[PDB]
Amino acid sequence: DIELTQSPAIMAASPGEKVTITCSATSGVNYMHWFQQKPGTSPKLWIYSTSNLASAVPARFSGSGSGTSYSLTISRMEAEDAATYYCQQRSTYPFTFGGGTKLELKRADAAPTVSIFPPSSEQLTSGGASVVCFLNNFYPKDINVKWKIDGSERQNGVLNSWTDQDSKDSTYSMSSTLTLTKDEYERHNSYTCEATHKTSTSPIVKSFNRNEC
Amino acid sequence: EVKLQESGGGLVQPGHSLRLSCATSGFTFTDYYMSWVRQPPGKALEWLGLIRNKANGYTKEYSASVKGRFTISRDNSQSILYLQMNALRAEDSATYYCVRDKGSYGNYEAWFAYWGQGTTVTVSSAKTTPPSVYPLAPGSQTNSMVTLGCLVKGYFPEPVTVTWNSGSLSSGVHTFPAVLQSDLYTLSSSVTVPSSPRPSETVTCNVAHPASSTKVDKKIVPR
Ligand SMILES: Cc1ncc(COP(=O)(O)O)c(CN[C@H](C)C(=O)O)c1O
Repeated sequence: DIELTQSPAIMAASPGEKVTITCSATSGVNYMHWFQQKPGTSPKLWIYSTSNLASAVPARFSGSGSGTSYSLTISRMEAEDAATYYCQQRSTYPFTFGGGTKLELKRADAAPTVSIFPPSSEQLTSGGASVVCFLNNFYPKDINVKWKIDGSERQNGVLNSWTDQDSKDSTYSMSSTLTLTKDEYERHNSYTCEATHKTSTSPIVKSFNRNEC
Repeated sequence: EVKLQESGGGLVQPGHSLRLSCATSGFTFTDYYMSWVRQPPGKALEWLGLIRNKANGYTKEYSASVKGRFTISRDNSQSILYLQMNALRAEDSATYYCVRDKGSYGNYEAWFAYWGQGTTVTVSSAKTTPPSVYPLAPGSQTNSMVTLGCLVKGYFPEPVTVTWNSGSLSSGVHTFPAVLQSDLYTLSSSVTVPSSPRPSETVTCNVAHPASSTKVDKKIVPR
C-alpha cells in the first residue's frame, strides 16, 4: 500500500533549463519507474528500473535515487519534453503510481487569435441561442475572458473550456460559450468577446451586431 | 506490431456491472502478465491490478481500492483480457487501459511499455442523449486565415469524435474538452484554413456519438 508523492505537481521550464522531478514513498522500494504522458495520448514508458532509459528516450533524461526518494532529471529542457510525468513502483504489491507532475514548456509570449460566431440559423430554429468565442493559440496560459452584451458584462450562462499545451506550437486555446434563449438573444443588439492577456495593455476584443436577413 | 485494444466502455448505471475487454495481437498472449490501469478525467493514473501468465498459473493481484468488486480474467483462446466491475460508483468513471505487463523473458525495457488507447467508462444515472450539431461561420476574407467551428451540445455521455473533411483536415484543428452542465455535455471544435480554400473547396465537420449511435455531417456555409 505504498503511496508515491511527486513534487512539484505543476511546473514551467525555460528552454535549456535543468529540470528535476522527485518522487517520495511511504515505504522503501527497490526501483522506481517513470512514465511520460502527453495530452490525448496513452502513457509511454520513459525510465525503467530507476535509471535505464526506455526506447526512443533522449540522453538528456536520467533517473536516480533509492530507498524512499527517487528523481527524474532533464539536463536541458526541450519542447518535446513537455508532458505529465508519473513515477511507479512494482517493488511491493499493489503497484502504485505517483500523483503526477504536469510539466509545460515556456515559450515566447503569443497574443490569442479571437474568433466570435453568432448563433447558427439551425440552433435558432430549435429555440436556443448559443454565442461562441475562440481564443486560439496564446501563451502564457493566464487569459481572462469577459462577455459584453450591449456594453454590459455577462456572467451566468458562460461555459468555458481550456486545452492543455499544444504539441505543435506550445500554445493554449480556450473556448467560451454563452447560451441564451432565442428571446434573450434577440432582446439585445451587440455581442462582444473580451480577452485580457499579458500581451496587451488593453483588452483584445471581437464583436458582431445581430442583423436581420 | 504489438496492438492492444480496449472496449466495453460506455454509460453504466450506479451499482451495476460492466465488463471491459482488451483484444491483443503481435505476441504470444499466454507468455505475458497483463495489467489494468485507469485514469479519471484530469486526474492521476491508478493501478487496478494484474493477472499472470501460464507459467505462473494465471494468478491475480489487486489494488486495495477494488479488491472484491473488480475481477480480472483472460480468455487465452481468443487472446482477450477482461475486467469485471461490480457495484460501480462514480469514482469508477474514467479511461481504462490494459497494459502488457512482464513476460517470460528479460525484455525489461518492454515491461509496462505497451498500452491500449483506452476506453471511457461513465458511471451515472443520467440518461443518454444525442448531440445537436451546429456550424460556426463568421459574421462578416477579412484576413489570410479564416477560422471555422462546430458546436456539439446537449449530449450524454462522453465521448464524441470530431473530424474535418473526413480527416483530410487535421492541421489547424482545435477540439476543446467537453464541459458538463445539468447532466448534459457541450463541446466545440475550431479549424483554421487559408481564406483561399474557403469558401472555395468546402469544409465539413463530422461528428459521431457511439453511445447514441448518432453520426452526422455538417457543411460549413458562409454567413
Ligand atoms: C511488470 C512487473 N510485473 C510483475 C512483477 C513481479 O512478478 P511476480 O509478482 O509474479 O513475482 C514485477 C517485479 N517488479 C520489480 C522487482 C521492481 O520494479 O521492483 C514487475 O516489474
